[PDB]
Amino acid sequence: LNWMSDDRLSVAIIGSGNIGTDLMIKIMRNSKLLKVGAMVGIDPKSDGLARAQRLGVPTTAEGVDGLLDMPAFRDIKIAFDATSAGAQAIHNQKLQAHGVRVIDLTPAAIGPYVIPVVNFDQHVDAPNINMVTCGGQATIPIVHAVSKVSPVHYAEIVASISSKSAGPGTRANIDEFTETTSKAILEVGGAAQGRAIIILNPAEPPLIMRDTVYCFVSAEANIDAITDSVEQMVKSVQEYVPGYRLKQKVQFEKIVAGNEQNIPGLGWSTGLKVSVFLEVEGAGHYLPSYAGNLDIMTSAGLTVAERIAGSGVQVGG
Amino acid sequence: NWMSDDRLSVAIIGSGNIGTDLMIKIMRNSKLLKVGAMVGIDPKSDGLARAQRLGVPTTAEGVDGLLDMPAFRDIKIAFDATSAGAQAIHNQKLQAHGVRVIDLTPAAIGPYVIPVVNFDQHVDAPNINMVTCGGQATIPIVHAVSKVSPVHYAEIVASISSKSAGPGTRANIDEFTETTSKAILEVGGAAQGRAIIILNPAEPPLIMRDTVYCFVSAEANIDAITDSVEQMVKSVQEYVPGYRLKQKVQFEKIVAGNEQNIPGLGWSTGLKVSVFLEVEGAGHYLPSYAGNLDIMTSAGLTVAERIAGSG
Amino acid sequence: SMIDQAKKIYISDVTLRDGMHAIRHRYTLNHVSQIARALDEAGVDSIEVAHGDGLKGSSFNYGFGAYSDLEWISAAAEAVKQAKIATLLLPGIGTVHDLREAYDAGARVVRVATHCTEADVSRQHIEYARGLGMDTVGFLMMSHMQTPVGLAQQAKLMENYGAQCIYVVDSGGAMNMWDIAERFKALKDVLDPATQTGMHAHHNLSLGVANSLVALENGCDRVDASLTGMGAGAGNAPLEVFIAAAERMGLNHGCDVKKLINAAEDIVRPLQERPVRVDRETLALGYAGVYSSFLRHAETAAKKYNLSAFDILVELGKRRMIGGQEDMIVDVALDMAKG
Amino acid sequence: GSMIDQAKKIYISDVTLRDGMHAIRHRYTLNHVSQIARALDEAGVDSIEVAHGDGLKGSSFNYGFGAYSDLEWISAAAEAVKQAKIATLLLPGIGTVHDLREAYDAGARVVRVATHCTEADVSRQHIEYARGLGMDTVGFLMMSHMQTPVGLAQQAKLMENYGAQCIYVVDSGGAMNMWDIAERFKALKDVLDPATQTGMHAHHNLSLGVANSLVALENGCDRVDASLTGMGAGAGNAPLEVFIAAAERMGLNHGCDVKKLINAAEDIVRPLQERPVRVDRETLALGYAGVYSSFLRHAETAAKKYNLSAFDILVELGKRRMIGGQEDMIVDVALDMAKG
Ligand SMILES: O=C([O-])C(=O)[O-]
Ligand SMILES: O=C([O-])C(=O)[O-]
Ligand SMILES: [Zn+2]
Ligand SMILES: [Zn+2]
Repeated sequence: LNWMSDDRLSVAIIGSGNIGTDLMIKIMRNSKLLKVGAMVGIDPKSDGLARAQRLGVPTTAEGVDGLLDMPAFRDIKIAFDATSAGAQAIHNQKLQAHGVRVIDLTPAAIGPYVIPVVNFDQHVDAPNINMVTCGGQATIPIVHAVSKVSPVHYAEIVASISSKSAGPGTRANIDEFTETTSKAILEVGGAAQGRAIIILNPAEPPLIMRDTVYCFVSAEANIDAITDSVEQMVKSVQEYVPGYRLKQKVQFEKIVAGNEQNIPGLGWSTGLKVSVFLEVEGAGHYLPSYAGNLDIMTSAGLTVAERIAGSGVQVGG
Repeated sequence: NWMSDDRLSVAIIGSGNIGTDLMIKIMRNSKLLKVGAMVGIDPKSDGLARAQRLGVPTTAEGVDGLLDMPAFRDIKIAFDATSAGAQAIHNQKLQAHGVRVIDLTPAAIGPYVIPVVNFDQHVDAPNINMVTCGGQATIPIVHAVSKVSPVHYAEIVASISSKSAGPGTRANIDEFTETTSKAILEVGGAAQGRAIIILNPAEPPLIMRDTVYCFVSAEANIDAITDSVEQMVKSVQEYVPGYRLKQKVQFEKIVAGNEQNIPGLGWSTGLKVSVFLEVEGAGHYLPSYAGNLDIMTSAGLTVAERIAGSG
Repeated sequence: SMIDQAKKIYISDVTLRDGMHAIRHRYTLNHVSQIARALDEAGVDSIEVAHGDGLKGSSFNYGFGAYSDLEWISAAAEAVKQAKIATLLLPGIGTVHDLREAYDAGARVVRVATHCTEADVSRQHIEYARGLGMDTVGFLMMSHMQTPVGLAQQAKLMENYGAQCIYVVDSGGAMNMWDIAERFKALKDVLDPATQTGMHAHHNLSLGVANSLVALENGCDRVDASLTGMGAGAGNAPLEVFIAAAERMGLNHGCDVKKLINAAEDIVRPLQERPVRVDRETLALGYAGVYSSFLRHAETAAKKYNLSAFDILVELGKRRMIGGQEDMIVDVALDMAKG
Repeated sequence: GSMIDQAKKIYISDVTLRDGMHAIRHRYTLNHVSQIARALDEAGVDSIEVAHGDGLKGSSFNYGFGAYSDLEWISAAAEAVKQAKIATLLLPGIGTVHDLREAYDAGARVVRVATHCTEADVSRQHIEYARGLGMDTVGFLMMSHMQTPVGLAQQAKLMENYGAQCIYVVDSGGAMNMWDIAERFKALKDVLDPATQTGMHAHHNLSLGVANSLVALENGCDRVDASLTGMGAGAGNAPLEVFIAAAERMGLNHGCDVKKLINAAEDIVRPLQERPVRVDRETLALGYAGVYSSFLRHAETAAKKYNLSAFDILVELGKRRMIGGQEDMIVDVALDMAKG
């Protein structure tokens, strides 16, 4: 364990705005397995590039073509893409051609949706990994924790995000948020039916992100086991999202004959409604406290790269 | 063989609406009365001009100027259509001369008489008070019902067109409800009495309306009440042609489970009698919508005539 | 809004007078003590107590009172420590004798209410109330039936008689905010500047709070309202709602918002029999400009004679019937049953 | 009296079968829709709004599941009307362009795309997609009391930019008085293209539903939202039959049958009311505290559940400045209060 021993996987961060820069800073502050080999941007004036060159990370304002010419590319084994879905289609083509793994923080959804605490292992070798949505990263862990104890016939999540912190891309394509998240609530969360709702609130004293998870399960679900699954899930997410916490105890509500609910997928139904009220505070070190919607994306992407790095050799073919 | 002119010479005091309408009414309808003189306070009064046109001696020097008139020596009845404070003055001057007095103010020196109810009781009364418009139209019905069964409570609503409402009523509107309740007791026969008055300026002017509420024991004969009331109506149109029922007489059983707080009694049960009158004016000088004023001149006229035929 | 947020709004409750109509004049003495106490502790300036049709409204025509005004006013006068007890007198119904009784049972405010063309019958009451030392207010009932300039001249008459405050009274709940504003303009034009003005809205078009606030904007000093609107027809301006709306405008109403909200819901609303709300029959009062106290009697007639109270009320409006003519509700019902 | 053009047609949009869903926990049957839409249609209304309380795909644990889907409700109304347009409501974040396509296929020709009154920019795709379908596209700026006249107009302009043919001042909280309404229409008229229409969606929580809709007309408004009896969230919308009866006394060109609206209100709709649609302590709270009106029955359900005042839950919800669609926060507030 010598002074000079460097066994970290060099990663490249494509995108020099908020996501890329918070991801850069989060890797340097926390990761023991990764180093930032390059930050790839598009504008020499970006504050992200300024910060990177300040921290001594190689930079280019010439897109991924600029990256491919850098001396630093030789050891880049993982690329983060925090740009655009269309750009990632092109970025991924170039990067795969050099055998570089891609973790995609855009909606391109080229590779499988991954929620790391749920289904990372299933995708350990995936050459392209999609990070779904901030809501999906926040809530699918809870859906999965419930699903483990008892089948989730219907899961529904309500993301409440401060106006200030809502991503330009989410604003431009708010439908896509609800669709991608509910899609991933099925595939990865395990629910038979999926719903995602998003609210942007402009309160002064910007709001810490809230996520509410509703799971409909059969009347004979084990209430104590669900509570323990969820509380344990929360502890797992906290390993990479420290500000992720239950705002309220796990709540349970009996839906009993004479008060059937028209639960989609089923028809009228009786059973048990599980409500999990999450608060998700961002690390607040580069992105503010109320930007939990961004902070959970970079937290989730960092931890996917870290688990990639903890598997074994990085071979760029 | 036709009539003989046995007409009584009468004096009319007051030159406005009432006195003029009583003048025209006597000259067009009486076999028994002659207007001998009219008395004003203003020589510009058109009423005084009218009387002179119709050949009636006048004075504008008040009741004082009347006693000095050469026509006064034959005056046997005088009507007062002025005010109650003036009538207190006039009564003495005419009494001292033997002149019977028919008071159309609410001064109430003499007894209240609703002619069709208690005239005969006051045939010899030297001063006779005609109560109010509402009294002259409602007490007949109260007494009609009280004939069959004793009326524990009687209440009358006088609806009068604002144009015809006389200045006396406007200036003392409490006195209207007070005079009428008093006479609802004395002359009408009710244990408790109540009178309400409403002025309405609707165009075209409303004909006078009078609603009479009677409360009697549940025993009371409904058919008999209907008969007494409808017969009394005709007894009244003998001098108020426009006086007609607007609605068939109504009756409401006040059963146990709907006790009413009749004043004077407690919470009570029994029968509620509602008769809906309408009093069109005769048209002689006052308009048809002035039934409030026409019922006064008509009732004063018929009292004067009953004196005349009594002997 | 050009309303002066600092100017104090005289808050005059009519839960125990106008509200009599909503409960067929059957408030108990304990109802009156309890409600006068809550309203007193909530900061209102006056609590009005009398039969709905005023002093001696108790009658076959309007309904018999469960207690006399004397018992009612004494109960209220005893229960309140800061508010004045107001009362209502309609010439032709109540008399100065009845006033003298009310003053001696504790009332110190009297509103003399005539129809809006008949102010000249109110002289002896306004004068006598002045002689007693009372706060003497003139009420011009059914103000929708009268032009602004016509309504103002009638206000001038009651002012000549000695009234210190004239109320625009929307007895039929028939007027909108513009009707209201035009009429306050006309009044402030001719009234002595010191003579105050008041607003007595009815909610029959759902304009009871709106009309009261607009009256304020055109110079009005006093606002009549009642808890839950408890009053004739769809009710008066709902006092807890008007106070909540005035609070949000920052107006100097000097009331406890929550106390009124709580008294309205916990004490008064449970006393309601026929719901004091805007619906087909109470809308008819406002649509056709019918005196609001007719509503329960018209529904009495509607049932007993098998007819539509709505139609009964539209026909009463068509015959231009005004306040105190409850007996014509039966007249009209009887006529419709014929044809 | 007023400066309203008594000759200008008032476009009458009924929301009985959409905002009124909130009064009936979204349990309107297909038969309620058909009967009420037919009654409304035969009384002369220009549009009848059909959707879950919270708009297309409002159905959820968050807002309450609906007895039927938007597709079946809209179809039922589309089929039962012969002159009125079937409108519907869409909240970005809840309903999507795909849900809009479905509602269009089912017979809706007006869509009102609703965002918070500071987030117009999330509505581009919906407003743009609706224009491409040839729908009357309207922009709804919810909780309009939380915005300044000028800011609200700036959001309205964005929505016009994207393709809105009409923009509504939305008093979702029922919190604004007549002057607030006027200042907002003036600000709207300063910036909007003269051809862009303008509309009022008042709630009755301070009993200003009718007054606010009239004053909007004095200030240039073209469309008035209302519903029978006020059937709607909170104390209700502008009561349609009351508004028309007041407008009729004013000689306004509304083109509706007063008595038919009055009788449908009493005879069809009010009977279906469970919790009374009226101004009382709990609905007053909505307007007093500026709280989204759909919160009312969920707040009262939490209040019964955790033994709290519904009034306090609502006031606290205002203090926290929650906005439309945030029903999950009602339980959040109730759980926090019960910890006492
Ligand atoms: O006096 C009253 O209360 C009225 O007429 O509205
Ligand atoms: O959509 C609605 O009805 C609202 O926000 O008031
Ligand atoms: Zn009143
Ligand atoms: Zn609404």
